[PDB]
Amino acid sequence: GVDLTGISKKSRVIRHHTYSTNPYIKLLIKLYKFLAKRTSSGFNKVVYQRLIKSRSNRAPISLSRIAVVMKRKAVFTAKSKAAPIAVVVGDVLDDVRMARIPAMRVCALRFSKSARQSIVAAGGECLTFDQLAMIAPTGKNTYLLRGRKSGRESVRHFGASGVPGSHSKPYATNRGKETKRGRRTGRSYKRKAFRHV
Amino acid sequence: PTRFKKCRHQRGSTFCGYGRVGKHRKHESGRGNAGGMHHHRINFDKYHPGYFGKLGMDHYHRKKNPMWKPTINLNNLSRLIAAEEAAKAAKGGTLPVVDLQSSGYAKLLGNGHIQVPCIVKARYVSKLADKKIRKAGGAVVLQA
Amino acid sequence: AAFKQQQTESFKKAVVARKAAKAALKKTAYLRARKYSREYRGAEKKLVTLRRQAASHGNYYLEAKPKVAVVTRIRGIAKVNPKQRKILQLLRLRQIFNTVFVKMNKPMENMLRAVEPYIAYGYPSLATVRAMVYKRGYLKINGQRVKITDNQMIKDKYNNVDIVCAEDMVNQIYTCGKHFRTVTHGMWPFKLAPPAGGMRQKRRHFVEGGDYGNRDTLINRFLARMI
Amino acid sequence: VKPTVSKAIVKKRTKRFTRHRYELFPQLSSSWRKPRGEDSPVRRRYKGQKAMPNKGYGSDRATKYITPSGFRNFPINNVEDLYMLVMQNRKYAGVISHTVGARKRKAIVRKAMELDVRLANG
Amino acid sequence: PKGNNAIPHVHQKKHWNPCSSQKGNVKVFLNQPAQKHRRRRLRLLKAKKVFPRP
Amino acid sequence: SHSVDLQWVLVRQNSRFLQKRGGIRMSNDPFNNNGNWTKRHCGFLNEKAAVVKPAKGGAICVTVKDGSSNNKPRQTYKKTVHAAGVRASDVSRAVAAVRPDLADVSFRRARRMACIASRTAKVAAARKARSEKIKFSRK
Amino acid sequence: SKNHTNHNQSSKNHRNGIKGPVPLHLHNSKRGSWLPALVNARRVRKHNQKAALKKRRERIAAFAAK
RNA sequence: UGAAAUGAGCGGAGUAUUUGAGCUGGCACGGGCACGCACUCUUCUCCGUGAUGCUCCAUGUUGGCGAUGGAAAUGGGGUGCCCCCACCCGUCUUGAAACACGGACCAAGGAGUCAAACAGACGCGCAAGGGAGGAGAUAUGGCCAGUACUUCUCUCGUACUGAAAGGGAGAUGCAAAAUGCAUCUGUGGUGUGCACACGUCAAAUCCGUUUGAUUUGCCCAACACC
RNA sequence: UGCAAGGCCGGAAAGAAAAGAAUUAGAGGCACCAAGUGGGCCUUCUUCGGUAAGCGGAGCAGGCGAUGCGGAAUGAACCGC
RNA sequence: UAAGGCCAAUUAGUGAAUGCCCAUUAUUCCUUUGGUAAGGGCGGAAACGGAGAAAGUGUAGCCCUUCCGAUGUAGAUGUGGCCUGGAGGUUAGGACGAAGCUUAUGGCGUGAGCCUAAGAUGGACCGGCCUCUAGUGCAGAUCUUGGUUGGCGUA
Ligand SMILES: [K+]
Ligand SMILES: [Mg+2]
Ligand SMILES: [Mg+2]
Ligand SMILES: [Mg+2]
Ligand SMILES: [Mg+2]
Ligand SMILES: [Mg+2]
Ligand SMILES: [Mg+2]
Ligand SMILES: [Mg+2]
Ligand SMILES: [Mg+2]
Ligand SMILES: [Mg+2]
Ligand SMILES: [Mg+2]
Ligand SMILES: [Mg+2]
Ligand SMILES: [Mg+2]
Ligand SMILES: [Mg+2]
Ligand SMILES: [Mg+2]
Ligand SMILES: [Mg+2]
Ligand SMILES: [Mg+2]
Ligand code: NA
Ligand code: NA
Repeated sequence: GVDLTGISKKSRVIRHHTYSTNPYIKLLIKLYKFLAKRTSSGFNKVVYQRLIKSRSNRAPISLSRIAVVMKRKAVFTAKSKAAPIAVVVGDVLDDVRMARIPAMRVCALRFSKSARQSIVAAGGECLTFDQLAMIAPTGKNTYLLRGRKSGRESVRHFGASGVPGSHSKPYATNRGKETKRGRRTGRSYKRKAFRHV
Repeated sequence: PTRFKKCRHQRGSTFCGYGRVGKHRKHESGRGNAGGMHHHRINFDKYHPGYFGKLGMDHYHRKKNPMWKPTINLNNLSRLIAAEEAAKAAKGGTLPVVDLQSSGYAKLLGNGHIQVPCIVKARYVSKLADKKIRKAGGAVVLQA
Repeated sequence: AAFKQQQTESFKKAVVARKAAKAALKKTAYLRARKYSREYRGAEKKLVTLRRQAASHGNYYLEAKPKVAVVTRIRGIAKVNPKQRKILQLLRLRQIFNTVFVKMNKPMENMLRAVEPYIAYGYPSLATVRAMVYKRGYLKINGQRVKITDNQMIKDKYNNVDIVCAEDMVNQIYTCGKHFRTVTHGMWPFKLAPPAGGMRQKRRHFVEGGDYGNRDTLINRFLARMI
Repeated sequence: VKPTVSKAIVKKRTKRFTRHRYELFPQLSSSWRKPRGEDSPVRRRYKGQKAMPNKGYGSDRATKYITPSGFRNFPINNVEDLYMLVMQNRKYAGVISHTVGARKRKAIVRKAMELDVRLANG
Repeated sequence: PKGNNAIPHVHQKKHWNPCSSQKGNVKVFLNQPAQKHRRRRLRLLKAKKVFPRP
Repeated sequence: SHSVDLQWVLVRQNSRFLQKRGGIRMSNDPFNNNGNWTKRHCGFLNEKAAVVKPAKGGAICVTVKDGSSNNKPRQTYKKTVHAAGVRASDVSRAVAAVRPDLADVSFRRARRMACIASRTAKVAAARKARSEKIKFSRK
Repeated sequence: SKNHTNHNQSSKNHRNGIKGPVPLHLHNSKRGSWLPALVNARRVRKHNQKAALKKRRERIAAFAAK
């Protein structure tokens, strides 16, 4: 035999195929698997990898965030070049906290109705990945973006709330119930707010 | 659906995943939330701090209707103005009028930067919200 | 049809380029092999003369200490302590009758001393190195274990102007040259057969009439029956 | 029609895998069941016991599912099914379903003779 | 083993389930569409009776 | 609007034309030259298609859908009835005029149909010879 | 009835290895340090942030110029 | 068994080529050179067949048996025999072949379910909003206990914090007011950090481009310190 | 104009020589959800109690339990694997 | 004049590395299966030995080539994995004989099982495929109910 102690611990868990039932998602996966295999661009490979992820791992993005990052990229651009196309593998939602935006071209899997209205009324354009593959088949002059995951209630609940240094929320339906011994100094003790490392 | 459950996969395995040594017995820990101070103390203290004890004053006959008081922020006011008036609005001119108690709000808070100036009618307002909206060119009118 | 025609046109030029490259590699390998053979013969003759000159006046000639060792594993995988297990893994000896070449310097010697009951080792000869490379030599290519069948794959694996052929690999291993680690790390560990004719005693040191430990230059007779 | 020739069939094992100790109790079928008893000699793989099936007994893929005549079986129920086999008639042979009656079997046999489609039980 | 779960308060400790020894204390809505149909039918009949009063 | 790719994704696993018996997947489609259940050979859902058929008196027919009447079932398929003396190369040329990727299978199918017609003639002669026997009922 | 031993414990501890310590440059908080030095360092950091904002504005203006 | 035979081995061309051994003319080696480094004997040499073939299968010689049958042959099935191998199943247990418990035979029956609260992972719709429930209205007066339509309400969320009376979150610049002032296309800063853009380097390439590394800009997600 | 701390602008860089002067079947880090188990036993080298024990209690490692196969006629744990 | 005990050999002062036998180990060859797998082909070249050629997690695997691993109690997970009663669809069968039953009836599958043959059996219903659903798989519980049985032509 061969001494291979603990070699199964080096294998990694990765997804090869989609669990989605959407035929249009399947068509997009077919196109971008072809492109990622037959082209050298890194854009196509990243896009193909992201199309296979689960819904929870494709977080939605905000129109205001798109505008802010595009402006920060634009202030250092030669002003003789066109602005890049914003590309998000996910959903784009509208933001009522920001009224005035510039005109941009955004490619996405799905748009909110109000977000599509805002982009078009600002003079911009909404795009599908099938049009993007015709316009920029290697991903030249693009800005690939991701949405935010921290901030979710499920993430804010992770871990034990009773150990020192932790600020996770407990699972409780009655907000006034767990507010006593263990959380106040006047009771037996209080869970410490800070711990080094 | 029954055909997807784990029992179907366990037909033929005599123990059904509960072991030979320690078995699947009736109530090996007590029933319900028993033992919270004796033999489940670690679980209770690590995952639910604050569970045991008393705190604060009592209030015998609570009515929620007299305490009703929803709030809305300054940078969310465009949710209450129709899109035709919002573009026409301009500081120093004619402004849309928003009635909060008819849209289901009682207090106006002052978080963020206001986007469309307007006249707001509210039962309550915070001092920073009042200052900010006056500087932006609107006003607050108290109502009941 | 233009796509097919252009593809065929490029294929023709590719074929002629491949043939020209093969023809060039053959001449380079020839010249290098001749150079190495002359070098070895000259070295041996010079050593013989030095010994004669010392003996004529009654002095002594000190041999250079060996630089390369060949190590094979002679025990199976059972009841091994954690420290020995770690050292054998780091030496790439994970299976009985696996063999490797190592540098014979201080850190390596102190590593080898700690696993003496598991190994047999010694100082190889040029014939042994040649036989191991030509008959039992495999390369790590793309993660796979691939048998050596021409100089072009050696050149492609190493991408170095000093390692282009099997004789280059042999020279680096035998003389402990500047690319010893590159050449040896590039190869799969050697997997040998049991020695025809048998062993003497697995459990005793070679000095006690057994098999394990350092048997010096006599490792070549041992390995000639395993390769 | 002659079938397309292939490599020689090998058949790693020809005996069946039968249940442990089924010859002693008439109510036990011979179909395979995995022994899970703690002291079972079959499960513990003693030298003189019955073998258990596993992945190493699998058939060569180039000759899997091929019958002794060299064809692969395809089940058919009526005359019209014979038209699926007319193009691949060097690969597949038809098997008439058991419950098809004699009246319809006559027509199936006549048509297959006309079309040169091999029937395994015709 | 219990892990990190909410502390349960499911309140089902009286004899509510009907079985061989208990009558139970249960209420189902399986007659809901029939009662809807019946109420509408009665309303139309009553309108015809009191015609032309609203 | 709805393309062949989407239609194939919709029907690949379940269709009235898919005969899956005893582990084998075949096709009932009358516009299929091969009997294989692949996208290329599904004539009922491809935009253009062509199929080789027999006719009465040892003749070869080619039926063609050309992609202009795909919303009218009674005009979708047109014919190229031809006499008995038709070369397999000619049938292949006619089919390749519509779809280049079916030329080889159309060629083989035409040859196979010719052989079938010959064999049917021979066996009919043999049967009508054997039937010199008394019978008790007719028609 | 009350047995104690350490027999299998090192073997258990080495299956997923003894993990190395976190590098010195991460999680380098100053909370609990000697107070006066902390108070001075805070003022220096505030001035540094102001300087960073000014430098970015100057860079943007220079790029706009050329 | 040559359906692309890559051969020092199959083919074409000549007779020479260059491997060693003896013997030959600056530095090294030792206190002269046994012959290290540089410039006659002994062997065969040079050249050649890409895949308009992506995959699978189809190709020698000599006998025996088989000329349509109660045939020959190969495989499968049954029963006996010989040589070798081989403790009784399930279970509790550190340990069962046990002098440890259950075990005469067969048929049919026989054990993780339904409901309710919460959570994580995965599928689907919409999104700063999502969704009812109860009920009504009219297609509608076996089909029809279904399907189609609906307000204004309710609920979860967009804001938290205090025992409570209560209070309630943008940025930059000037400035220092215990409700200061001015602008509003905008990441509060710092370190690490996809893709894209701008240059460089190394390797291979009918050789126009790939495969890696790296500088600078902006850095998405995310983590760390403020 | 010294010292302490945080930053900005520049330089250098056998990217770690020579002296026995490492090696790797050497991809680092970070989460979420959950099972079984919580009666052990044998051996090597140390040992404490006990007159001693196929006895009780411990330290380090390897095993059986959860495992056959080849040897020691036979043997859970010995030798080889 | 060991087939004992200590030492030492390998065909023997001849002149040159291995006397012989036996593993689920080692080397190598063939086949299966699974990967943190690695490459290539897939615009029908033309003409007319044979056929095929699917942009693809999983199949009778789209097709080739290559490399490495494979035992396991308690336990986890996967499976175009097997089987049973009923529902929505689709496609078929049956008095020229459905279900059920019988077997030295073979064939297929690593296996759960599936399919054909014969009945010198039966006499009216029922098979495949995609979805949906559950009172859905037995060798043992001093298990339940029915029927048999050795002891026994015995006491
Ligand atoms: K079989
Ligand atoms: Mg198990
Ligand atoms: Mg338990
Ligand atoms: Mg216990
Ligand atoms: Mg009190
Ligand atoms: Mg021996
Ligand atoms: Mg030992
Ligand atoms: Mg636990
Ligand atoms: Mg009763
Ligand atoms: Mg037992
Ligand atoms: Mg909240
Ligand atoms: Mg146990
Ligand atoms: Mg063992
Ligand atoms: Mg494989
Ligand atoms: Mg296994
Ligand atoms: Mg049941
Ligand atoms: Mg039974
Ligand atoms: Na948030
Ligand atoms: Na039922």
